[PDB]
Amino acid sequence: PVTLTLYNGQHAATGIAIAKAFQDKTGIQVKIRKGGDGQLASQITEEGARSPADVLYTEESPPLIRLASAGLLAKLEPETLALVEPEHAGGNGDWIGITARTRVLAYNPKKIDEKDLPKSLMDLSDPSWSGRFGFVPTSGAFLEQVAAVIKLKGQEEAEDWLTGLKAFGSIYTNNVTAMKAVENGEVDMALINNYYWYTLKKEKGELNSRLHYFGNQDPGALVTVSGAAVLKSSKHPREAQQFVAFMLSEEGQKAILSQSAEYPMRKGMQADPALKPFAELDPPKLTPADLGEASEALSLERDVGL
Ligand SMILES: [Fe+3]
Repeated sequence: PVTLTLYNGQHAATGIAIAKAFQDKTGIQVKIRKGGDGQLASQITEEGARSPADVLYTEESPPLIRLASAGLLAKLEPETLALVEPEHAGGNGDWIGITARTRVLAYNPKKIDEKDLPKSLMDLSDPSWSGRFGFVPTSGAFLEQVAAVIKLKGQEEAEDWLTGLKAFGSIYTNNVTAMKAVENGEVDMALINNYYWYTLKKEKGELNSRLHYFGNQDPGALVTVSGAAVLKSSKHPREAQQFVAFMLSEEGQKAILSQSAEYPMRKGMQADPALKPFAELDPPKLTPADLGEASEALSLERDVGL
């Protein structure tokens, strides 16, 4: 008769799938509140000790870092933390990575050959790309991408870069519409996360668009971590801890990956071989903790007006 409340920043189908698999294993019912990572983080911030949320599940790590710094998250059970590499968990062990996603340049090969794509993410502020690419300034992983450009290239070059994106990029409300616009022939390329192509490929059967990976430790090769945590205010701590642990069990990871084409954070578990091999991503040397709350990046987004 215990009911957990899950605040789900991950994509709706993904949260529904993991919560269902946890219900089928344990008998515990999971009520879901779906929202944006930051929206939910702010909701928990204001509800504070009165929040009904038992577990929070996000697409990206800054909201977990933010909440962990506020003291709102519970220390996770050591057996749960032992399931991932330590750089994929909070430094104080009160949130844990569940899957990783990575930044891509989706493109339409009918409208641009692969050899003619930008060689670096930093190239997209050049005027020659004007009208040719989409990006998503409200996106949680885009915000991490900005943070990464600041850390790797410094504030002055990040500001110039993002000024160029505002001048020359095309704004999409979310990654789904950016991906569709590349597929539909409406924009030559777009910066999104890797898994969106696999969702559209499942729905339509075959696709015109293709994914380009910057690699080479480029700022654009960033890997970001979707994570989860138990709320310190939870009146069901044991059951909430079991839920997070189940998310990193083999069955839980598979249930998540059946809805999202992401990389498992469970040690020793491989992603679907249809993904670009994680080892070939060659991302910039940036951890979730390096990206932090992405506060400076958010400031830059607001200053530049995106
Ligand atoms: Fe997403």
